[PDB]
Amino acid sequence: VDWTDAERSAIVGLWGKISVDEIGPQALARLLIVSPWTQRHFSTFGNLSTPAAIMGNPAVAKHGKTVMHGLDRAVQNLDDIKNTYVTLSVMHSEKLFVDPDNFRLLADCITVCVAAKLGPAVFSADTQEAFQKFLAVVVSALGRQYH
Amino acid sequence: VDWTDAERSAIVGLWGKISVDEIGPQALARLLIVSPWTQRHFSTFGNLSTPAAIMGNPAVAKHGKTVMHGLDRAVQNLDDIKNTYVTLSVMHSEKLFVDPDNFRLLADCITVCVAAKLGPAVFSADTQEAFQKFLAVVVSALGRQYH
Amino acid sequence: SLSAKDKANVKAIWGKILPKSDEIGEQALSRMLVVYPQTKAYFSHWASVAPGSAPVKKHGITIMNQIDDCVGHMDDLFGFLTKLSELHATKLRVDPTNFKILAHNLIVVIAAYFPAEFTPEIHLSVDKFLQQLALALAEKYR
Amino acid sequence: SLSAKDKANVKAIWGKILPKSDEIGEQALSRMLVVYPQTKAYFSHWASVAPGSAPVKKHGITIMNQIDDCVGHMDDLFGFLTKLSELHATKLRVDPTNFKILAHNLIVVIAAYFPAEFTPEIHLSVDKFLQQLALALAEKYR
Ligand code: HEM
Ligand code: HEM
Ligand code: HEM
Ligand code: HEM
Repeated sequence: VDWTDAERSAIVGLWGKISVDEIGPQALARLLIVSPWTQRHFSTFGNLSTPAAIMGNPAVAKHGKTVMHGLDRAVQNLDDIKNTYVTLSVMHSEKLFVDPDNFRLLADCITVCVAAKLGPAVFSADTQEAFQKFLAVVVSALGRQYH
Repeated sequence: VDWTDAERSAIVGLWGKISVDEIGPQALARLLIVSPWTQRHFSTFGNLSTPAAIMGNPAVAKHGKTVMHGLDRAVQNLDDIKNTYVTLSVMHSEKLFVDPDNFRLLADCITVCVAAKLGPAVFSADTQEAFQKFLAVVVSALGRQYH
Repeated sequence: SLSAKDKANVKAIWGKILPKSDEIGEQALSRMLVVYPQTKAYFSHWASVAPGSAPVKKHGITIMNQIDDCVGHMDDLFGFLTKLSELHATKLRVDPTNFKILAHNLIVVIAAYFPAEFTPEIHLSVDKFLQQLALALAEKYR
Repeated sequence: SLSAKDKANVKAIWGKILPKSDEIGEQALSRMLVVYPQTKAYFSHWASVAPGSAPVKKHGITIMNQIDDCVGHMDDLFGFLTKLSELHATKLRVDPTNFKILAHNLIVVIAAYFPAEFTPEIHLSVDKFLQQLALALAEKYR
């Protein structure tokens, strides 16, 4: 992880132009539907019996919001993402038993929702390149304390 | 990368008990056969028509002994692997055009060869754990300069 | 395997994609190359790998034309893709792990072009389609 | 797809494997759990995930017994694996990317136990076999 000036500016600008309260809910609902095994972790969040219920699900919505605010901390400091997520990694492994491959899948759903919201001109190939590098660094940090 | 003393000791101990001049050729031969799209890069290296052809090929053999000696400098400094492979990474990318996914596949072949050489007791689960972590860091380093 | 409902979902979204097929192909390929530069390994014989360059445009069309044709072949993608699987394996020698990378970028591009239509259910079906298409391109390897 | 020769090759190496099937299962599972601790996420309900522990020995047998039986069903791996794919998908909710992880570790263990026999050609055939097995376990997902 050596950020170019362009990548840093792309990531900060991108983050500033999305509503995490819109995106978080959308990306988590999308994950639970497209990668259905992830429901393993959310069966207590009310009705997830259908695609529609998941997408109208207030609890899943609230939880998507916390994921996104979880990422705010990474954006605030692109140079120390590994330490930012140390505690969160431990929690997801040892308390929650989340397969860390699902962090990759969630990141991919975040990409898809950001692309839908911004469109292909604003979310250009170079913006996606910086966003992907950011997400890969985040995903690695989240997985780092699994043993 | 955060190595434990146990991992450090295991990697150093393991690298010590293998002959790189034997394992290197076995691993590359195995790669060309199990992952035969990698033959794309060795058509100048002589005869590769059948699996038999590949395994006694002294070109494949000599470059096999080259790959493993390549890992020599990694074991030498487990704390600076990223910087060790900058030159090689750009060579494989820009001169040789090797899909860096073939580094993962080669690493896996190395693991198979070392396991067969040393057996299940010596190449125990904890040893493999350390060795895989090592290979993953090296693979990441070799892919670092692809742009 | 695709369900009846997956197939209906795929055809419906392709209704929107087809009129923009060339542009979508260019966008998908451009993104795979820039975002996942590991894939540039197969394309260094091109004049350029920059987004929207002439070689990227030309090949983007080639890719999308094939995928568009697969949409009419969802009852048997493996049979339909055999010759193309052979070509990638034997002549081009593409590590098949890259097929999913292309699939991911197309999904990104579809979402970007058709955000309202690309619901999670539609996304699921298209991902199922593209994963099968990847598997079918991988079928004649090794 | 497995060729006729892949099928013969798998059957042949399994002749060596079968007298050590239980030990091989426990070794493969133990190494998945230890070398790829991401996979431990599914086994926190066991009394232990330690190599050679009672739960690991027991489940190692369950896995290998099933793979042993797959070898008798290489013509219809997908169908044979229909119940088990649904079980892993719906009951267990296992991310299917993990299936290839188990494959890799079994391959390592077969190599460790049968180095003379586990030639690149046999390895090739076993790897094709295990990847198909993984795909068939993934079929009833989504
Ligand atoms: C983008 C990656 C992710 C980030 C940044 C993230 C962040 C967070 C945060 C901030 C919390 C709240 C912790 C607290 O309350 O102190 C949390 C909890 C939780 N996360 Fe994650 N998370 C991510 C991915 C995932 C994934 C993929 C899953 C599973 C499919 C998951 C499952 C959970 C669960 C079950 C909880 C506990 C919620 C509860 O107690 O009801 N997370 N995560
Ligand atoms: C562990 C992964 C690898 C390492 C450590 C490695 C290391 C090296 C080294 C040290 C060289 C010689 C550099 C020099 O001349 O100074 C080399 C050359 C080369 N590598 Fe790699 N390599 C790896 C993987 C691969 C893979 C996976 C492929 C393709 C399948 C590949 C294809 C080549 C080719 C074609 C050459 C030039 C051979 C020649 O001199 O004719 N390498 N590599
Ligand atoms: C997964 C969806 C894909 C589809 C539908 C697809 C389809 C095609 C088609 C129709 C052709 C033209 C072959 C002909 O001459 O008749 C082609 C060529 C080619 N494909 Fe793919 N392909 C896919 C993925 C990939 C990926 C992921 C890569 C590498 C990252 C790749 C590498 C190539 C290369 C190098 C050519 C030759 C182009 C040239 O030399 O200019 N393909 N593909
Ligand atoms: C790819 C080869 C695999 C085979 C042949 C296999 C086979 C089986 C079988 C036969 C069972 C018992 C099913 C029953 O209860 O009737 C089982 C259970 C299970 N499998 Fe798999 N499996 C494989 C891979 C995996 C992987 C890679 C994981 C996760 C990393 C996994 C997770 C589980 C879990 C959590 C259980 C329940 C065990 C328990 O609760 O005690 N499986 N498997």
